[PDB]
Amino acid sequence: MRIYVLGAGSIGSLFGALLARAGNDVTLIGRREQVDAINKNGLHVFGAEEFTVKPKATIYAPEEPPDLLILAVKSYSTKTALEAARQCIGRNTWVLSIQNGLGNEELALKYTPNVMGGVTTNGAMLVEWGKVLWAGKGITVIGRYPTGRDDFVDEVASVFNEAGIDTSVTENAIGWKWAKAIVNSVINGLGTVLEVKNGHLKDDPHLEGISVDIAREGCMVAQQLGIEFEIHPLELLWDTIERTRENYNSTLQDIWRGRETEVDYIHGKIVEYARSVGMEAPRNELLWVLVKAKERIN
Amino acid sequence: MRIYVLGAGSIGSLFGALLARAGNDVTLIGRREQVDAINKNGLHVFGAEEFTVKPKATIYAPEEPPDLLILAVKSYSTKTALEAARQCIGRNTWVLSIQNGLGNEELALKYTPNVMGGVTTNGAMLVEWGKVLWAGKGITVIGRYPTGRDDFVDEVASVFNEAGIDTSVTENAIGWKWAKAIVNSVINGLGTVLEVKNGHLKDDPHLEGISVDIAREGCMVAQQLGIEFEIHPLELLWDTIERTRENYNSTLQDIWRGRETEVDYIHGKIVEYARSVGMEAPRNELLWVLVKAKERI
Ligand SMILES: NC(=O)c1ccc[n+]([C@@H]2O[C@H](COP(=O)([O-])OP(=O)(O)OC[C@H]3O[C@@H](n4cnc5c(N)ncnc54)[C@H](OP(=O)(O)O)[C@@H]3O)[C@@H](O)[C@H]2O)c1
Ligand SMILES: NC(=O)c1ccc[n+]([C@@H]2O[C@H](COP(=O)([O-])OP(=O)(O)OC[C@H]3O[C@@H](n4cnc5c(N)ncnc54)[C@H](OP(=O)(O)O)[C@@H]3O)[C@@H](O)[C@H]2O)c1
Repeated sequence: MRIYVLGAGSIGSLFGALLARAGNDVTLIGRREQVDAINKNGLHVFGAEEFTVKPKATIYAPEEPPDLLILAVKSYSTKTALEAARQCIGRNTWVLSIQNGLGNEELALKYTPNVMGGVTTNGAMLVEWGKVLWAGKGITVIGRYPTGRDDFVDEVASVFNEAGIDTSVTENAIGWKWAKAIVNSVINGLGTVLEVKNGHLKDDPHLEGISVDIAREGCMVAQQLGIEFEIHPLELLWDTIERTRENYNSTLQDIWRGRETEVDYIHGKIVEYARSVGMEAPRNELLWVLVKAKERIN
Repeated sequence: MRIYVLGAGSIGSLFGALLARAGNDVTLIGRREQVDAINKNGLHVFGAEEFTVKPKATIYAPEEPPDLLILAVKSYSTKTALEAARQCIGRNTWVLSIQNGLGNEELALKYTPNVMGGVTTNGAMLVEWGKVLWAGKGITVIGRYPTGRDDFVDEVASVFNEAGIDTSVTENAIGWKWAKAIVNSVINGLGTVLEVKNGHLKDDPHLEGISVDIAREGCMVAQQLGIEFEIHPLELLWDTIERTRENYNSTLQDIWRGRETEVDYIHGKIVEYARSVGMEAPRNELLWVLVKAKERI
């Protein structure tokens, strides 16, 4: 399958390399550092698995329409990225977002109805240009956005599974995006504010309870928007916490590296949609302000 | 006036020493290190003004009823303190609480109807046994709890004013306790969580806005309990913040020293009354949990 990965960062390089090993026509689109590093010494994956591939790398999305375009930039870069890559979106090109936060798929829908949403539990960290750490293996869930199904979605899931990417298909992708967003609101909120590992958030009974509170806030916001959940975000919350006990959340890491966070598209979007349906959602807003303010004092 | 000060800490030693200087019959009650320091070399005030007085000091409240008993312990000790000093509460003994948080005056009312609530903007810090730093001068507001007025309250205010304690009388003391409590919710919440100076909460526009949100949460909680405000708490909030820009809030200081905080009686009480009246205080609750989590870490 012809696959372009827009955003050759961590998870983009992971997915790109995994898809590259299987024999797929993979093109990575990213920074000039990443592109040069890959073009001269290849892309190296280490950790959960260790190998070296040589996918095509470039800073410009090729003017030749792929079968699949994977959005792998951070949420604050999506809209520009799409504009920078719209020349590659052909009539049958499907757009898959494996990003966190909300609104990415809706941004993708401005170019084509062929859009699918996705969430991955895989951990990836680009430690060096041309070098990515597969921190952990996890399940990936993709589906036609917002709901339903399509043969090509099944085919993408088949290519992924073949490629060693454990993938299942949902008919409620938007519910997964929102569930993941709520879990992320709790974890990337509290964990970042208190600067603790994820497991801590369940171990402290008060933190556990307030986690529950935040979660039901997000859930009520989602359900008033006519979004239901195949799997309730609390089960996904305690599961995710159980899988990442030894990990500091990605937002806290972003603050630590001096990087920009995605909370404008996590807590921010939840607050936005809440306001869009006449609600307010206090906890997500307070967490949003706190995290942004913490980021400001680098 | 005969005044026993229960809790010879910072503000207790400040008020106690000022009242002793004025010529009042003042007795300080606290931990012994303080008692021994005062009984052996006296009480030393430095900072805003500097002087030395030697009031009576003891660890147990004398069995002879004072005209006025001042609560200057931390909010988590009040109940206990009240039980340990209950023998001095006579028929004409008035109890004045200058503590932060809520419920102190209600705790005092279990011993006597002679209770007045008070809030002070004065800054005080016990740096050493027998020495207290007068960090800043501020107005003191007292009144018969919860509302109304009384001649002895006016008299206490007169004694305070003559003692160099800038003091005014209110007919809405509970409203003042709640205003100060809301302001403290905002400041000791945000300021402690982010580990920033008070002024910062206004320098960052976002922190300012969310401060407004928290403050009005507290205000709605206060409003369902039938409590109105003589002056709006938000005005008092920015007032306090500009007067204390270079200062880290008392809760953050406590956490830095590893001391216990009073947030159970600030955010905790607000949440408590909110749930008790069928409401929700999400911001105050979340801040409560965050701060309570931060002391352990
Ligand atoms: N990392 C993980 O393990 C993981 C796991 C699950 C989900 N996710 C989600 O996947 C998304 C990506 O995360 P990430 O960790 O991979 O961050 P990342 O390493 O920064 O990946 C984004 C890359 O895409 C680049 N980029 C942005 N706009 C571009 C454009 N028009 N053209 C080409 N490249 C562009 C970025 O460059 P610049 O930095 O210069 O903008 C960056 O190199 C996030 O939303 C994340 O929540 C990540
Ligand atoms: N510090 C200020 O500038 C200021 C200003 C306005 C309002 N306030 C409020 O006033 C209250 C206390 O302030 P603070 O700074 O003075 O605290 P503080 O320095 O800790 O003083 C409290 C003292 O009372 C002692 N104590 C507790 N129980 C006692 C008991 N039965 N008998 C005798 N002593 C007892 C405490 O001993 P232990 O520590 O061993 O328990 C402590 O020494 C708080 O509610 C505060 O919010 C303070």
